[PDB]
Amino acid sequence: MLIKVKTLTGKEIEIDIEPTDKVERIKERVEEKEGIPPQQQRLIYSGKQMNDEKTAADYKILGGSVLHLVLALRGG
Amino acid sequence: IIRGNQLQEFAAMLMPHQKATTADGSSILDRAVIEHNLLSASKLYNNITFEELGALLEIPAAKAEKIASQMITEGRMNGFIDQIDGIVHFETREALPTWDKQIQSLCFQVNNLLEKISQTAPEWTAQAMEAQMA
Amino acid sequence: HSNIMDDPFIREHIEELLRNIRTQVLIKLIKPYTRIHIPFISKELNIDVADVESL
Amino acid sequence: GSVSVALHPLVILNISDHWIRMRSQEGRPVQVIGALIGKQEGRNIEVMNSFELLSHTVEEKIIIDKEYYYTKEEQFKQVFKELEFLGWYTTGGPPDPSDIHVHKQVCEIIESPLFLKLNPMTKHTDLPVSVFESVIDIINGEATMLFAELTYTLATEEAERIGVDHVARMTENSTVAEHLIAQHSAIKMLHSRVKLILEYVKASEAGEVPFNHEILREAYALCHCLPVLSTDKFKTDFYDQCNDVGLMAYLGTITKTCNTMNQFVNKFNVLYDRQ
Amino acid sequence: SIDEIYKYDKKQQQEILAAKPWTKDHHYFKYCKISALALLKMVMHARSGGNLEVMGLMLGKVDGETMIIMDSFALPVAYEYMAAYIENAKQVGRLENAIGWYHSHPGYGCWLSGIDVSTQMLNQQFQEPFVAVVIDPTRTISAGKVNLGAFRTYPKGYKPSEYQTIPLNKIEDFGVHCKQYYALEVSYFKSSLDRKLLELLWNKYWVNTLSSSSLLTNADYTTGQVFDLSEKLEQSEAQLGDKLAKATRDSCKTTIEAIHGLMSQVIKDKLFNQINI
Ligand SMILES: CC(C)n1nc(C(F)F)cc1C(=O)Nc1ccc([C@H]2[C@@H](O)CCCc3cncn32)c(-c2ccccc2)c1
Ligand SMILES: [Zn+2]
Repeated sequence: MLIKVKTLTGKEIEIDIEPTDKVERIKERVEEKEGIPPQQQRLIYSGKQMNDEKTAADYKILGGSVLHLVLALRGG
Repeated sequence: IIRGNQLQEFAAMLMPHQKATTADGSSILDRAVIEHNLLSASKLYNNITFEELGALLEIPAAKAEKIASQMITEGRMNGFIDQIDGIVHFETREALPTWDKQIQSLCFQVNNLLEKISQTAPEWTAQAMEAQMA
Repeated sequence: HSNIMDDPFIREHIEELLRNIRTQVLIKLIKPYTRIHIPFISKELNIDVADVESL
Repeated sequence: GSVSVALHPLVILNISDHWIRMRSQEGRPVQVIGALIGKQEGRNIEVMNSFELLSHTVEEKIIIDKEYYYTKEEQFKQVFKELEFLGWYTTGGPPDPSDIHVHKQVCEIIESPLFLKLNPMTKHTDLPVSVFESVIDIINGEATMLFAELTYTLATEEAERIGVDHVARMTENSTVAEHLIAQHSAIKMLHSRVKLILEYVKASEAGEVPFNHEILREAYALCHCLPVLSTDKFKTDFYDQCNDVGLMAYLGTITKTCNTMNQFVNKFNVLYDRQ
Repeated sequence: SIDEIYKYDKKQQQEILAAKPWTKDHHYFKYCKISALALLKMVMHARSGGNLEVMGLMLGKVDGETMIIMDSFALPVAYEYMAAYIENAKQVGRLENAIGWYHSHPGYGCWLSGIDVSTQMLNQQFQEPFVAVVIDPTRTISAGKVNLGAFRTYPKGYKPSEYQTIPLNKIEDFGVHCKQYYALEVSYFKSSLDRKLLELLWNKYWVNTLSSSSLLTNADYTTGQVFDLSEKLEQSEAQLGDKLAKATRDSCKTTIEAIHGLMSQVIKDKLFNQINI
């Protein structure tokens, strides 16, 4: 519903979504928060990188899951 | 250094094609053994003359220098040849680096001798150093 | 001699050869030496002592 | 070696940093539990980099939180290809029954576990002796296994040696003193070793200890080797080095004098000639 | 008791992170305090790759103008493995977060490459406290001293030498990307107490110290230092007609190192050569 994404340094951002929202929507929300392009940014939950095609059905938290943001260069 | 007194037996089990001559009166067997002797002698010598190199490896002077220069230019052997005085210089130590390694060997002898004292008399050794500093 | 040094396209360039190969032999021969004898070089290069100095 | 245990200096620093971080975090010193890994070659220990393995220390009992260690196993396997679990470390004095219980828990994971007990509260000169590991004594009835201390070695690589030297006192107390204290300590320990060897020689001469024909022969060889490099080429090289350092000092005393003269003329130009 | 570097104060860290004092002034960070464990693990990983290149993250905090580093963990490598291993920072129980990344230059000096400066620009842009460490394994092994590489970069579109040993190849990359980053003064901190007590294992060596073979181990380092000092002094002279103070300091340190080596050699000669004459 309303999740928090933390960077490596520890900066926390609180972004609000809906259960049917996509991971591209997550990246766009982070873009509107700071300005990170979606292709230069990686999202991790439970130590596993999210795939870019699944609509957060197994990421059901209902209580603001903590996401991990990792900056990466374009295309590696 | 392998002499001729321990090579006659080895020629017995050699295959017949391995006893061929290299158009110089020397078989294949006693061609890689003079190269081996030359490389091994580079570790026991800092510099050797042509005459004494041939008095130890046979083949006195015609090909003793030729083999020495042939091993070099190929990376097989380190050294340089001064043809005017007929001396092959193998490898020399720069004094100061030798001083450090000789000091290290001296300190290692102290440590090794220390273990021997403790092994023989563990009771006498233990009480020794504690009162020594105080 | 009648198969190599016949046409002018190879005879003219035979002078450039027999000198490059001699140069390569000379370079390798003097590699492990700090002081070498010029007459000693001449016997290996199969040329005159004066020609060794010019080379 | 008789027992083939080789500890690395990085492990000791790891345990010290762990203990200090926990002590600062929780205010008071607290017992910590770890996990030593390394390379085993049949009869070799060779401990290396250790990781946290926090587990639990609840009340008086240690719970089996080794699932976290299981997750850490594949993590450390990604950066350490040739490294495997060997044992665990702790902070305290003599072994305790709680240590026995934790060791029993650890033997479930591995067949040959060690037990390091780095003591941070020690106030005696020689270093706390690392690991008290055991082959486990079995008697009729209860196992009641104890720990049979065996010796350890401090084998270290070149990078570890350079790092340890950098952390140690090397270059308010001036650089001359810091550079000279290291030499003073090294010469002091060498002098102690030589003095104890001389004491053994004197004891053998008087008759306190039995006459060992080989120790005195080695001592005679050591005495004969004492004048190291006394050649004329060594003296020439040493004097060349001394002259080079003297010139390098002259070039730089000149620089300092030039700097001070520049400061003096800067102060002089604003005091007498006001232009 | 000093210490006080530990005991991570969460409230102060959040306050200093929310204040963001380095946004106003670009030259805020000037001092980098690497820990003993940080150096040990960094150098071990750097040498555990030989001529190959290694890279990992380094954890720490920020206090005023200084950046303190308490720990550092290696990485498996660009693929998913590195990103999966990054979760270690928040998986373990540790309050130090992450402060930067370290990466080795095996034989290519200590400078920052173009890709390196671009990654540092990105990291600083979206993760405000970040520093890059560019230590060199081959140089510390050969010369016996550790060379540091704290090389925080400048922001994009902003305008405002030491280890110049790269002979031919990569010196071109050095020249183009030279004003895009500024070095940080590295000042090591020892926690004292436990680690100061346990540093007696260095005294256990006692043989590499007694036979150090200095003044030839790092002869190339001293020649490079003198080569840098030459145009440092030329720049001081050109400005004069305070760079002169910096040149004098560099000359003093180089001369002090040379005299320390000579003192060690003299002590060794008195200890060993002047016995049984
Ligand atoms: C901190 C890490 C995760 N990171 N974050 C971001 C940023 F985009 F977020 C970006 C990065 C990141 O891995 N960068 C990077 C870039 C370049 C190299 C190599 C590259 O040029 C190839 C030539 C050698 C070289 C000399 N100097 C940097 N390199 C490396 C790298 C260094 C050592 C081992 C493996 C890789 C890492
Ligand atoms: Zn780089």
